[PDB]
Amino acid sequence: PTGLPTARAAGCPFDPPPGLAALRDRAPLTRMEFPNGHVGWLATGHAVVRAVLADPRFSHRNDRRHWPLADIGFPPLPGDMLHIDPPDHTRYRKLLAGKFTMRRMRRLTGSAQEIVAGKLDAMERHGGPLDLLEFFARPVPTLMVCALLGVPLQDRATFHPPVRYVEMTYADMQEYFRKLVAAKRAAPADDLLSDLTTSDLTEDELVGLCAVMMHAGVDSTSNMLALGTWALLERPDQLAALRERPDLADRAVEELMRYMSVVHTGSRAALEDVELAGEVVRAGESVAFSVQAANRDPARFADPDTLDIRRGAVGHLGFGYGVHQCLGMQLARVEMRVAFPALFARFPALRLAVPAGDVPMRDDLVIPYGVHRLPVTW
Ligand SMILES: COC(=O)[C@@H]1[C@H](O)[C@H](C)[C@H](O)[C@H](C)/C=C\C=C(/C)C(=O)Nc2c(C)c(OC(C)=O)c3c(c(OC)c(C)c(O)c3c2O)C(=O)/C(C)=C/[C@@](C)(O)[C@H](O)[C@@H](C)[C@H]1O
Ligand code: HEM
Repeated sequence: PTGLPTARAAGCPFDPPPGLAALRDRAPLTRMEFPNGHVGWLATGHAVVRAVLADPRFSHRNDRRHWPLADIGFPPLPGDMLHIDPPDHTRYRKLLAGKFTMRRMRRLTGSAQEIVAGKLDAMERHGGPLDLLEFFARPVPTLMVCALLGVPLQDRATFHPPVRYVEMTYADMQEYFRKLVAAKRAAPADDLLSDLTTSDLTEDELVGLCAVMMHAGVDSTSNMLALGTWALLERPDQLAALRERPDLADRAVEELMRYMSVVHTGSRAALEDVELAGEVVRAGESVAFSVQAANRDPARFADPDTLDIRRGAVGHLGFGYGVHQCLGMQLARVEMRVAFPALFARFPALRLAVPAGDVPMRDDLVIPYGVHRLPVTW
């Protein structure tokens, strides 16, 4: 009977739309009308959302679900494993999961802390004020995906706007990665893309997969680095605790993932009738889910609307859940674990260069949430 609330509070940009807590505490699963007229369901409770994401009877195909954020299509792009179901998804997942484990991703930790070091150096020499996104938040995960895939160092400039060129199309990236894949076959190296030439993926799938990680691996990470930096500098008591015991960095990253929930909303479709939250999801119904409302669910988190890096543990749904749970989540953890304490160790008095109310937020219906830039100075 109700639509999806998407409007934030004007001076509370880190927090979910207020209308979600009213629908959730009324009912963690409720009826929802989608932008195209589909009468479906909205899941806001943490337990209900988690059951939605883990059940094998739910589909993420774009020809099965309805998009809850706006009215709209597309073809399942080559290398898009997120909007396909098992066993098609499973083939990607087994091929890739053992390559993204936390063991193999810590083994890029030094590369991460040198990428961060290089950009922290460029920030200082340029001087403040500057845009953190252009200078740090976007470069750092861009070069991490490059270092993960074995992009040649002389080639990385083409992939992000000059720290101070026209943004490559999704077709440009493919034509480049075709060229790069062919070079990896004749000369493999110690990187993910070299290993994957000997796999079952066609040229189309693997090339498409590379172009997806260049966007999927950057956008949400960059906005986490931006929003989390913005949140940490407002809370110098949090910074002092991270400064004192720096091993709180791991807890601090998780709590920021839970607080921000940049991938704020999604939906799945019922492949079959599924009983969920005491009530039956008809087959063919879409169940939209709010990650951000589930990460502020007081059923799961005490004082959930409070940012506190001391408690930050796992259980949040910021990386998703189930079979589609973020493949790059251990890589992203290594980046933020290195980047957040490194920023403030180098710039302890880092702070916004404009009033917080002047920070340009991304549109309510965009995925992921975040900022278009973040002027900072020190
Ligand atoms: C072109 O879409 C956009 O411009 C997005 C934007 O929100 C606009 C305003 C709008 O919503 C969109 C047009 C409308 C309907 C979208 C529908 C039905 C859909 O299927 N959604 C998507 C699509 C198409 C995705 O992309 C792939 C290839 O699967 C991804 C995705 C993710 O990373 C693993 C997600 C965590 C994720 O959740 C989604 C997602 O939900 C990616 O792999 C990449 C590469 C994502 C991205 C960096 O490119 C941006 O996040 C990107 C998705 C967004 O900027
Ligand atoms: C803070 C950083 C990140 C966040 C918040 C994030 C968020 C997410 C979320 C929520 C999903 C699941 C969406 C759903 O279930 O509908 C997802 C899936 C995915 N992410 Fe990310 N992500 C991050 C970093 C990365 C990185 C760095 C990479 C690449 C190296 C990556 C690649 C992927 C892939 C491939 C999937 C699909 C996995 C599958 O379908 O099995 N992500 N991400």
